[PDB]
Amino acid sequence: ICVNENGGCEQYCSDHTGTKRSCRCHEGYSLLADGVSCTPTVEYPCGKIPILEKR
Amino acid sequence: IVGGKVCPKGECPWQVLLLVNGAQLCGGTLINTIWVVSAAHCFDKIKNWRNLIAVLGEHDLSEHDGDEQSRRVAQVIIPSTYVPGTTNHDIALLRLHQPVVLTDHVVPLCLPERTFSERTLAFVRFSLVSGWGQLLDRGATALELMVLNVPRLMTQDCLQQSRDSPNITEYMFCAGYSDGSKDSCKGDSGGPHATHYRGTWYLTGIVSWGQGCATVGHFGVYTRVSQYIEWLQKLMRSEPRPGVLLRAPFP
Ligand SMILES: CCc1cc2ccc1CCOC(=O)Nc1ccc(S(=O)(=O)C(C)C)c(c1)CN(C)C(=O)[C@@H]2Nc1cccc(C(N)=O)c1
Ligand SMILES: [Ca+2]
Repeated sequence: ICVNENGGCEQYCSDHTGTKRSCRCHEGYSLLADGVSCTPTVEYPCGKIPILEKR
Repeated sequence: IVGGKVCPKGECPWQVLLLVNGAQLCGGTLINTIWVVSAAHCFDKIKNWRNLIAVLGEHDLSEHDGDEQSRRVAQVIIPSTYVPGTTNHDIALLRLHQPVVLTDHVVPLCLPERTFSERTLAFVRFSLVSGWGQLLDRGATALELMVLNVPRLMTQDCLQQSRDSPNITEYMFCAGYSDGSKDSCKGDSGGPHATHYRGTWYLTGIVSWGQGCATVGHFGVYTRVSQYIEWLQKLMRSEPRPGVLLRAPFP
């Protein structure tokens, strides 16, 4: 599942026993109930540009 | 950077400036508050290890605006497989003496997971390369941080599209242009090759080498960071060691 279109994940993808897929997030992010989206949990998450994010 | 533009202030917040005795040495990428990834070849000619400084929040070299944060480099970690004066395994992991403070001008770049980097990030065509390197071949270096958008090539196309030539290993990748108009240069060494994916930027490459600055028939060569994720992660979890330079087994 992960090999194709990142398994639908916004960030990290883990394949499981069967056609089971868990999306994961980098530190400073949490997974939303859609199970694919990552939302920041900190003021300065990695890979985001504050001056652009505040626009 | 040849043929780029001035990165607007705060738009490359993970860019590191490395200094030796106050002189411009290399670039780097902040990946959290205490760790910077750069190129191993940046440290080939260092003798004064205690004079290594990392500057975060830097933009314009002629002015202090208060957003700059300077830190002593407590440790430089290089793979055992890297040989000074050569191209392969061109990566360094730097531990700052004290954490940097995250602000609008100082933000880490995401060091991605290997699988995600190999199966997803490797297929994003364009990525950003940055530094205060030379603006032209045999020209002066930049006073303001420059950025360039470069396309990544499959290693087969790099070889057939190019004109005593060093090989391109599984620990490298080509990115850029063959017409001599746009390139990363030697003063950009160690800087980030950053890839955007679904609203977030990730570290995919390190400015490593080439066959002359913006040379016709030749592409930029970047360290393939995906090959070092595990090596980097294991070292970030390890206790500091006496001495500035550390050679660490690779893999
Ligand atoms: C991987 C190493 C490398 C690096 C490059 C050229 C060839 C080689 C392979 C052979 O080994 C060396 O020459 N080692 C070496 C060691 C220390 C220094 S240094 O100056 O001490 C350090 C502080 C940067 C330099 C070189 C200076 N120098 C020429 C470079 O840094 C140059 N960098 C570079 C980066 C991006 C694009 C281009 C491009 N388009 O040409 C060139
Ligand atoms: Ca400044």
